[PDB]
Amino acid sequence: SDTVDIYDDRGKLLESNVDIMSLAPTRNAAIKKIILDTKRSVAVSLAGIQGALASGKMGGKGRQILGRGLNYDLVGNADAIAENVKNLVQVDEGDDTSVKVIKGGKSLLIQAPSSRIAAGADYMSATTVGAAAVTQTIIDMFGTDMYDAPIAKSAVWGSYPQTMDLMGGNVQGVLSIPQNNEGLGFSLRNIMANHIAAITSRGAMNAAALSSIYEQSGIFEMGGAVGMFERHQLLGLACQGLNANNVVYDIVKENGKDGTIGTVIESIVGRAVEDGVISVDKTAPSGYKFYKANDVPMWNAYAAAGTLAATFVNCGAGRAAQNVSSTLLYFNDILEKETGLPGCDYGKVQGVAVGFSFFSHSIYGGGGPGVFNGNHVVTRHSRGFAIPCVCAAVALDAGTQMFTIESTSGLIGDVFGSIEEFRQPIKAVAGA
Amino acid sequence: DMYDAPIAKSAVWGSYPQTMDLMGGNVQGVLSIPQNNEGLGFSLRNIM
Amino acid sequence: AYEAQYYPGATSVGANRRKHMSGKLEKLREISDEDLTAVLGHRAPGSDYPSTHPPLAEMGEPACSIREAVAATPGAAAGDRVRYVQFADSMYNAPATPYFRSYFAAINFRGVDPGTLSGRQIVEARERDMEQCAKVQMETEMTDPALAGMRGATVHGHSVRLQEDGVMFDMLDRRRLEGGVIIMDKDQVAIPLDRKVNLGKPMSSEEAAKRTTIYRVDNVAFRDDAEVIEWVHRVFDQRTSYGFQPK
Amino acid sequence: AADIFAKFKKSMEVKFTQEYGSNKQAGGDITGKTEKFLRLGPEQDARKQEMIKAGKEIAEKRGIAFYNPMMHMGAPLGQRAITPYTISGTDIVAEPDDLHYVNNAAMQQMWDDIRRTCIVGLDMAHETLEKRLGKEVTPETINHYLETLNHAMPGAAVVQEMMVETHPALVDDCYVKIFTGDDELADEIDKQYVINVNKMFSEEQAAQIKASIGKTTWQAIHIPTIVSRTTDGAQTSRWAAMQIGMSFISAYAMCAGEAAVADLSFAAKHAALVSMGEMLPARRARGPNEPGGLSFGHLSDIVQTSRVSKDPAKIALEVVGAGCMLYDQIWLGSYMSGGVGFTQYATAAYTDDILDNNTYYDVDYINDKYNGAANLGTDNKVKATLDVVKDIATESTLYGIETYEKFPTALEDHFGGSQRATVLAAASGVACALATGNANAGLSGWYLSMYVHKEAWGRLGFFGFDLQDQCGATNVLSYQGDEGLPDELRGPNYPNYAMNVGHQGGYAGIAQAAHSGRGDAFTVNPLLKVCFADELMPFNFAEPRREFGRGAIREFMPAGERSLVIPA
Amino acid sequence: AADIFAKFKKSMEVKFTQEYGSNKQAGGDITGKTEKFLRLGPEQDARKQEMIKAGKEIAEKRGIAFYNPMMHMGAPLGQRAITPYTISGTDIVAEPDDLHYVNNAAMQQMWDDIRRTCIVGLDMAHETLEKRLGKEVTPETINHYLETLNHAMPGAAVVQEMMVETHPALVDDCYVKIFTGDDELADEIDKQYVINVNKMFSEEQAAQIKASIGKTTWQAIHIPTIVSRTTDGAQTSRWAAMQIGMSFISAYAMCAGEAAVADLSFAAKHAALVSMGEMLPARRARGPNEPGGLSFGHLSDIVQTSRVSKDPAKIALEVVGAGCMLYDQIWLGSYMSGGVGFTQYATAAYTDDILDNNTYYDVDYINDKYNGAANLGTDNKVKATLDVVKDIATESTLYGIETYEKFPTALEDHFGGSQRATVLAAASGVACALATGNANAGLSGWYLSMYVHKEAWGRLGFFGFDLQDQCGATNVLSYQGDEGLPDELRGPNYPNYAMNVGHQGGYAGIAQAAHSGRGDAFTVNPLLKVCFADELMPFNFAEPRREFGRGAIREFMPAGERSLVIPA
Ligand code: F43
Ligand code: F43
Ligand SMILES: C[C@@H](OP(=O)(O)O)[C@H](NC(=O)CCCCCCS)C(=O)O
Repeated sequence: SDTVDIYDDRGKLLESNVDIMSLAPTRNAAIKKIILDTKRSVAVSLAGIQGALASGKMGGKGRQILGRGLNYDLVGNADAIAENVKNLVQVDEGDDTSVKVIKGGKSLLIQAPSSRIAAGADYMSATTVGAAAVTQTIIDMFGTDMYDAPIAKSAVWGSYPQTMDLMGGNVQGVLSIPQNNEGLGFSLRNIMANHIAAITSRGAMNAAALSSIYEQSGIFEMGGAVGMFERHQLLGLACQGLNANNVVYDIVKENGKDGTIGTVIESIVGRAVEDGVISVDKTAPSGYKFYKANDVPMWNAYAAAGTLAATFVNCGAGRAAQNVSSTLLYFNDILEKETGLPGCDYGKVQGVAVGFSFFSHSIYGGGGPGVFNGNHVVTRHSRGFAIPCVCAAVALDAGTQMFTIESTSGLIGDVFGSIEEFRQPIKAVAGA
Repeated sequence: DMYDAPIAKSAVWGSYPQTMDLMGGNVQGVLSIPQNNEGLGFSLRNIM
Repeated sequence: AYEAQYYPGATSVGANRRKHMSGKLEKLREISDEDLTAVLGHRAPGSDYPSTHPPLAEMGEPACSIREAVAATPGAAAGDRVRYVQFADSMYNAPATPYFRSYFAAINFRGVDPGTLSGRQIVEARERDMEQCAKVQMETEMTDPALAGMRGATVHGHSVRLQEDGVMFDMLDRRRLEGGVIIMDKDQVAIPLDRKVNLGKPMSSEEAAKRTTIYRVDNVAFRDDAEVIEWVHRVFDQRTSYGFQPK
Repeated sequence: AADIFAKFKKSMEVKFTQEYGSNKQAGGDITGKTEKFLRLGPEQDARKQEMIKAGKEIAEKRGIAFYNPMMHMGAPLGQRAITPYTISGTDIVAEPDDLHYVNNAAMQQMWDDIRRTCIVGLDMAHETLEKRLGKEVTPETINHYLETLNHAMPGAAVVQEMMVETHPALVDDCYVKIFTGDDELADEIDKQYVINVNKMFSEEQAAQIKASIGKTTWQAIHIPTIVSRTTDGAQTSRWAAMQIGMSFISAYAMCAGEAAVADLSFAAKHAALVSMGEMLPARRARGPNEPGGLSFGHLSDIVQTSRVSKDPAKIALEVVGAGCMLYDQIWLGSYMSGGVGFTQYATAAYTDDILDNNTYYDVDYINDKYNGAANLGTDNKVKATLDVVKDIATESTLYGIETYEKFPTALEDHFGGSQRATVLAAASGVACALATGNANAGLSGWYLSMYVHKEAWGRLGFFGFDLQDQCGATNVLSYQGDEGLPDELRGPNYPNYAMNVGHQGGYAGIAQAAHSGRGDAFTVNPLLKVCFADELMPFNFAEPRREFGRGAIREFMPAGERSLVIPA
Repeated sequence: AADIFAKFKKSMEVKFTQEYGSNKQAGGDITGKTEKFLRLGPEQDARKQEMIKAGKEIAEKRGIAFYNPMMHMGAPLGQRAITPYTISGTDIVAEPDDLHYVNNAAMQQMWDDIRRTCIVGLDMAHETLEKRLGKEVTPETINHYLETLNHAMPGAAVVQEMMVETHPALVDDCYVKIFTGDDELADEIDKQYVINVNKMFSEEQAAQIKASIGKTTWQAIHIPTIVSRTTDGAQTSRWAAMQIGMSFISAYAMCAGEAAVADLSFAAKHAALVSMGEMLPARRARGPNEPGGLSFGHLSDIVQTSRVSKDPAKIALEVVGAGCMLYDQIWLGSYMSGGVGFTQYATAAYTDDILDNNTYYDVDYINDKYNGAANLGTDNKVKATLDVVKDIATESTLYGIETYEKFPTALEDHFGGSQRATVLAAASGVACALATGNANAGLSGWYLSMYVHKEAWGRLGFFGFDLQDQCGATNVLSYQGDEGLPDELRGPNYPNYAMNVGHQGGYAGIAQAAHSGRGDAFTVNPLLKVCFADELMPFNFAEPRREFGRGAIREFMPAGERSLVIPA
């Protein structure tokens, strides 16, 4: 029943003697709130709908329906729109529905009441009710004749339902549609890294933390944290994602000036020895020392912590997202060489990193780090311990990428980045 | 035995995750898997 | 302070691997700044470093406790393009092997993006940071100029039989023995240079054998390295067992 | 139109009053209500005779039973005369069996040409090179890239030593061209690679396309048919991206595999990709570039009649024909079912000039009633109202029904109610769309036609036919999430449409019609319109119906055949 | 085994010491470490010469640039000698380029044969007839049904008047057979339709199969290759069901469309359907019967070597070969990517006897050390432990590595690290599976081989090769939801496996090896085992590696060509 101290992104103590079981997505009120708020929230581009209406450019890439222009000033009327939208989205006056005008009328935050989530199988009601409310509001406020109703509708919904998604539409949340799940319990894993870094305003530790919360909530929903696997996953969540005992931050600090993947390994191994997590099992004829772990899940957590600290140091040094794929690989590979112990996730972080390296430097698919997520074929394989590093890496990029946070995630950043539990997830989990 | 763990697991889970579902497994609820949804908000409609 | 042990094994292959990983490498030759820039092929020798984004000091940086704690490299500070150096290494006792080149980079250099393949190994980094790494690889025992080649594309050769003169096949003939020394007269993507870069004399077969990080049955047999085989077996047993139950 | 009516009567004369094979149908009256049934069976038809002989020969050779018309219950095919079809607007007279997609290389090639095609932007890739590598992109570098690409795309090597490659003689139909809304750029690219928007389109249509896409540059990629046939639709964008990647590596002297290459991949595979169609849900699981994903507007844009014709009806009718063939014969009739399938469900909409007759009548009716509204133009259109739809659709359907009634030949031609319904509703919908420039007004007219049809004859189509019909009128102008959609963006996956023959082709015609009435350069996607404005493609997208005729008479050469590597 | 080692030597001699085309590679030593590079370029090879000429001519004819080896950066292919491959276990010496799937009709047909196949139970349909209509099903009614079905299935009519049909000469590869675990029923069905379990299998294997499926009756359906090539795998079960339905209606005088018919549809489409594989998630969206859905066990069962051989190693090796070809060349190298693709990634595991050498050595080592454990039998098998795997896999890999080191020709053959990795791990895995009868012990062996390899050479495969490797050992015996699975049920959609070359075919081989060591009748599905126990199929499933050779020398005749209806 491990206890940890939780520290923020500046190495300040937030909460002492936290039992890790209290950090479980299934137990922790703050994580549940993050999850519920993520499920129930969507962004709406009023500017996008307005443009689609006037030009006929709706329904996907290249699309334009000529001769059907509707000139509606959505942006100039965003407050009245938000009010009407709230009236439609809400279930009962005074419930937890919220609708906020963002960026001077260009965008809306819509938070559907939690009743819709309670009454739903999943989270899509936020999108469908959000889009429905905006569609109805536009039709009413602007007096769309019924023969133009299809045009008004698709300005919002895009190509749905010819497409399975709202392709070329103007409503989206942080999640993707359920049918994009590769696996069972994967919805919370299907969040682009760029989205995470946008929402946390490029705060690298906060990016990693927010990502860890979603990832581990994913693992939990996958049934990957049952029995002995619960401690295992929560140790990782604490030590890697929530700066347990300030180790991640401390390691960064001591490696910040001149440190490399190599020196971060030394930091981790040094601590593991000091803290009694590992010991020398046997000295080989050459003098090489073979280690064994005294506590296997705890060793794994140290490796997870190390993997992230290494990301912060290596991507940090280069101010370059791409360094993350090799960091994850070589941190773990060299760690095993150093100790004769398994790397993080018993080879699975290194595994992800091998394919992730390839799929972030080759012709075949993937892209820059920012496009990856826990549901992505390339980076799904580790149990939550890889993707937080990727979100950190993306946060740290100083402008090497073509697919920037803005290009993929600007709307999401503008809308969700305003929400403090998302922007400050360590504080959220620590009750601060 | 750990060398028989794969057999015990699949007795329960079937062909998952080669298949998207627990095909030929022994755990089922009233609903279907999310990815079987034709549309958005359809999970509760997918009951035989 | 924890001192790294790097890698198991008591054979010469062990000692060499540990040298590669620790960066404790013998300097064997020199390459001028301008000659190195030339073969790398990313900009004119002596020219300013082009940039991909404005310098950190010019555009400012988001509030981030990590950015604040971790010093940018000179290359990151200046907004350099990320460019690369890539090498092929003969399986016929080239000093370097791909993984060990990558370990060398990861251990000894800040802000690096090493990648390991069978036929090639690359380091991507901010241009000026990368050059310092390329310099070390090029000047030390890590690279033999006959058994290895700097190749950004068309890397084929690592697994191919040697030429009779002991040089590893290059489809694009970027470097070759001239007058007992290796001359590189093309860049790493085989665009001809206006210069002949003298990479000095190659190692004898005997010397390469003693310096190599590769095992071979006709040199230092892997079969006989009980200590490294034990390492593999230990990691294997742990990974297997812990994937069933981590305890 | 008198000329189309004359053609219709000629089609009836040819089909029913001149002997075909040995069917003994020499002479008679196309208006008469009677027929003599000779019970000749299948042998009266030359094609069936050939089929019967092959069937018996193969059965004996292979040692297991095969095609045998005597396996038909009660009696073999052709207890009434087996009669031919004329491809509408042509004098091509076809054997019925030659219009089955399996038997028709032109139909197979039309699908292959769509399946194996995608469109990929160049701008993002160029920006990647400039930003990450500091490379300068010029006309010269583009030309070098395009030559590289034309070597690499069919399946040949640019970087590695000791590569095996596809045989050029097997992949001759594979190539990449570019098109650009940047007139200056266009003039500096080697003409061999360019689809010239200013040459292929009228000045007004070119101007619209250019205004729509701005100064952007695009690759029109057609991968090998042989590959497409080995694999699937979802292969297409993957294949294109791989060779685009290799070509960038080679042409621009990049690292053969660095971080910047992944940006190129992402651009090619996602950010700057335009597929023909998107994926389909689990019940009918399919990846991109399958018929189900192909929106009605996309099909309208692939078909090239809009580019070469000033006749709104003709343009719409070509789309109907292409759509009925693809969506019913290949998609619904094979991909979604199979067996004998749905040849004649589709042929009804592109043979014998019956649909054309109804449509051209409508154009005259509209022009008389609505001040020349059916003529090409934007100022002359009438606002879509229930009243206008009721007027045009009712009149269209009454006229179509009366024609079937005055010509028992036409009724016997379109012997299935479904066929008649498609024809009647297609003319109604096309007419409403032509008049209003509103595609959904076209849909309203389609549905109204069905309602009139049903009440007139006390029957409609097959058992399941009017699922989408009865949901039809109400879902036209719905704005509900899974109901609302402009027809231009609708497709085979629009829920109501997901199952049934006799509709999807009509909806494509309706989409096109709203735009051809207006003289618009495209229906929903200028990128597809330009992509297919290319005579190098095997299938002639400007004349789809005629192409089906060419296939029927075995004059169409498809790509993808394997005789080079087969025993002779 | 001395005979395999000698055969490996001969392959190295043919490839490297005898001249091929104009490569001047006469004379020399297979153990020597040097080569003279003549920089002859592509023309040294006869196929390349032909490809070059075709490319130039086609480019000229079509008016857009095409195949041109001078577009390769730096220098054209073949700066070192271009040398051939021998199909392992044969004397077929092939041109490298002739083993590209595009260039090779046997490879395409192998995929076609699988894609176009499904298995549909008959029992459920018979119960329907009995329950709802009160029909008696007898051998005679079934015989009539099967005659009807063999007429209808290729695309011919049994019910309606005025139907068009597929041309029999285009669809001669389509047929339906039955198999049954009911010996009495088997004896009463017309032999032309029966896959005779008692004739096709050994007595032991027949008994295992019959005990598995009990007294159930199944249709082995192969729809037309021409249709499969026009459409997709998801077509197959739909096509089967349509014609099954029509045949029931006709053969049993049902109403042509009544409620009971829907029951037959559900049974054929769902309740009694066995697909080759299931559907794939959105990122790689595809319906059933695509390569990605084909479990390793399924592939093991399709390949028929298990039925005609009693050599466990030979059986596994055939599966490796079939697997690397399909999974790497067609699936990963086309469906999931494309371009030049992955010929030699795959050929490494079915040519030059290198894999065979390592594997057969392993058999000897096992038999010596584990009291004949690798010989065919069940009670001679050793229980899977870490110790057993470490012993066998380590020995295997060391030997395979030493071979590559002692024979520079072999190293140069398998020039890519990935190729060598597949070879070494395949042998290790097959070896471990052979000794233990535990397929997952085979997987442990596969991963350990990779681990040893990497440390020995300080390199492994391509950039992305060991994603599944490094996840490999730990996921072998995981019981976590999306981790745990017996290798028999694993396939290209097992998450770690979903991307990378050089693995899937090995895993198929390992699955087979666990069962062939035991002399088992099947690896995971007896239905597939019996379905493909049928010499009428175009592809010889008993000898896939040889078949690839037959395709390379242009002696394989594929189905589905359209020359009948194409200009001559
Ligand atoms: C551009 C890449 C980066 C990437 O993502 N994929 C490439 C691309 C290349 C392209 C090469 C076609 C061409 O030459 O134009 C294709 C054929 C994929 C396609 N687009 O169809 C491919 N590799 Ni790759 N590629 C291969 C291989 C390899 C081996 C070759 C090493 C050597 O020493 O020659 C190495 C990886 C490694 O070191 O392990 C490799 C690298 C790389 N692979 C480098 C190019 C390396 C170079 O500059 O020469 N391939 C192989 O290891 C074996 C066979 C093989 C391929 C096709 C076949 O199987 O026949 C293939 C297939
Ligand atoms: C068995 C069914 C029930 C069902 O689900 N499908 C059938 C079956 C048949 C099978 C017929 C092949 C064969 O004869 O063996 C196929 C070709 C589908 C397949 N399996 O390939 C089919 N129908 Ni149907 N089927 C058709 C039609 C029709 C029309 C025929 C009415 C008339 O007066 O002849 C009616 C529906 C209606 O009343 O509107 C119809 C009925 C029915 N349709 C009745 C058989 C009717 C009968 O007993 O004769 N089809 C048509 O209306 C037009 C063309 C047409 C088909 C193929 C093509 O388009 O060429 C087709 C296509
Ligand atoms: C990664 C993923 O690509 P995306 O990231 O979705 O663009 C995936 N491709 C692949 O896995 C390619 C596999 C075959 C080529 C490489 C084999 S080493 C796919 O297309 O669905």
